[PDB]
Amino acid sequence: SSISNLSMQTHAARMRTFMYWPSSVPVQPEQLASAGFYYVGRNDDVKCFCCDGGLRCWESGDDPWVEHAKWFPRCEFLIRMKGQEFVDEIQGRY
Ligand SMILES: CC[C@H](NC)C(=O)N[C@H](C(=O)N1C[C@H]2CCCN2C[C@H]1C(=O)N[C@@H]1CCOc2ccccc21)C1CCCCC1
Ligand SMILES: [Zn+2]
Repeated sequence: SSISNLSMQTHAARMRTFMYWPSSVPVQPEQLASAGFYYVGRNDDVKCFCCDGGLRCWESGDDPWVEHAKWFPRCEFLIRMKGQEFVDEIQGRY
């Protein structure tokens, strides 16, 4: 109900969106899909199925989980998978 994109709540559905993911991008679909993200079909742009947070310009060593907590800390999917303690840790850096 509060989920932004219901058709993207499964990991499998999120993985299917990466068919046209440019292989030049250093961050892999598995890492993104695990962290709630699916590809929206432009550039390297992804969104979270739950909170609708959008991220782009992925560089090597970027951790989608950490980016999720940094920019979109009140996402329910993030809080339930990784825990509020994790979200507080990341927020405590920046
Ligand atoms: C994702 C990790 C990446 N590491 C270099 C990163 O930090 N990306 C930033 C990023 O993705 N951001 C930045 C933060 C600052 C305030 C909120 N922003 C969220 C995110 C972003 O720019 N998202 C855009 C906003 C417009 O809507 C969409 C839609 C889909 C995908 C991305 C976005 C930003 C970096 C500078 C160049 C543009 C991208
Ligand atoms: Zn989210």
